[PDB]
Amino acid sequence: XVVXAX
Amino acid sequence: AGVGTVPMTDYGNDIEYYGQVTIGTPGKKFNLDFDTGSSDLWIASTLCTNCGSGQTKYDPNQSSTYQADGRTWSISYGDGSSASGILAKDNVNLGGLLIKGQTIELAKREAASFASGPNDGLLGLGFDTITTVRGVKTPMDNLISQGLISRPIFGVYLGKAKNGGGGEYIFGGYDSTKFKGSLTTVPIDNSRGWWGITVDRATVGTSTVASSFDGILDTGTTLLILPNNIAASVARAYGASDNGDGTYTISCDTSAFKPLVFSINGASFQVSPDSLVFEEFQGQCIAGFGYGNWGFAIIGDTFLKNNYVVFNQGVPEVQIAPVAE
Repeated sequence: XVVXAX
Repeated sequence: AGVGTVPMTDYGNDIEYYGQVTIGTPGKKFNLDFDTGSSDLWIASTLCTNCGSGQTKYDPNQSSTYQADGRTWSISYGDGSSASGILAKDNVNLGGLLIKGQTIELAKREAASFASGPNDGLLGLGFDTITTVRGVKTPMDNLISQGLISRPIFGVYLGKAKNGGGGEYIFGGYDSTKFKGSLTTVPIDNSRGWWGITVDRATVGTSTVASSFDGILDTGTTLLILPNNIAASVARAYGASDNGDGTYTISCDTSAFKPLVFSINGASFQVSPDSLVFEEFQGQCIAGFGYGNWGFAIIGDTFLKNNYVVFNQGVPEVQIAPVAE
């Protein structure tokens, strides 16, 4: 996997 | 639980951590993912047309403190997920602190990974220079300005599933039972709206696998994502094999591994051997570190579940110490 505000 | 204390729930093998937030009047509990890599507070709503049937949904009609807003929003996270909807205003109770008039983002649509996960939405804890809508004050901005916290900090403890999971967030305070030794102060660069830091070097045993590089402390990113040459260098140290999808295959037997040590502002911080293995699937193990095509690392849960962090929005700076375990 989870990769949060790219 | 103390004032502004939010007990967290570890999901899976340290995939993510969420806590309960009460929104509205009389209010409903929402399980939100606490994210330092984003600054939008969004939740599943009854306006949602592709939302999980398991998600708790915010219902405007049932909150006497709901206030309509004519703005719309849309976000896109780094793992390809997204969400969109409309803005609104209501009260948010975070650990006993009632933030009045918080801008909440109600989802109309969301990625399926949201629909199928444990979260009802996200609580972003990045700087407000990155809110998707200009002029939105984040929950930290509001705790400070409403005087609900006296120090512009939050202490973060993320647990390891191997030891029982859990975790805890403390708004306006920190807990020394969760860490050992003295806290180390590290200056933060928030020019891109994230908690950016500089890692002076990374070693494995006696080998320097990396020189100084920049990374962002992201509580909402599962792994330690490194720029390609750094990741490559780290993998070589562990005999890990590239799965070609941003992930590595590593030995399930971490007993012989040396910890990955980060030298930050003169002190040593590590990823213990056990954290080098993220997940085991049918006897094949995925490493706790991955790669991305960025000039900066994403210092995620792999690192955070090993080191206690005090986040100071005011300076900004962070205080880090090895978790007590």
